[PDB]
Amino acid sequence: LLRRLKADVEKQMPAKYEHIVYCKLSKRQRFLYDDFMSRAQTKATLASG
Amino acid sequence: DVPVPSLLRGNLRTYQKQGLNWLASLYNNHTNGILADEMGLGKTIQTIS
Ligand SMILES: Nc1ncnc2c1ncn2[C@@H]1O[C@H](COP(=O)(O)OP(=O)(O)O)[C@@H](O)[C@H]1O
Ligand code: BEF
Repeated sequence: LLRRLKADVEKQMPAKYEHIVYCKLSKRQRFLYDDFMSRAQTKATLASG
Repeated sequence: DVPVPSLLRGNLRTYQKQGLNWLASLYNNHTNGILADEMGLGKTIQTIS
């Protein structure tokens, strides 16, 4: 094995931020989402298959 | 690590020269290993060198 990381070349590399952007679901996407949940429940969700 | 630096036109940094240092023990000892450096640190510079 031979492994190095960016901490040895640190203090010259810029910062790294991980943002999380939340976006609410659309109306037709909620109706189609609940429609696929109900129609999936007609097939018993295929969870244990 | 005692490298002959001819035909190496570009410039490499110190940790990549240490990559050639740890790469010098592979072909001279007839050993094969996996070089897994952090992405963005120039493994191709070590291979070309
Ligand atoms: N001595 C150096 N000076 C400036 N840039 C360098 C140097 N060594 C490597 N790089 C940059 O680092 C990058 C290394 O990419 P590459 O070796 O192809 O994949 P990775 O390093 O992600 O495995 C190159 O695009 C190059 O521009
Ligand atoms: F590891 Be480098 F991004 F090819």
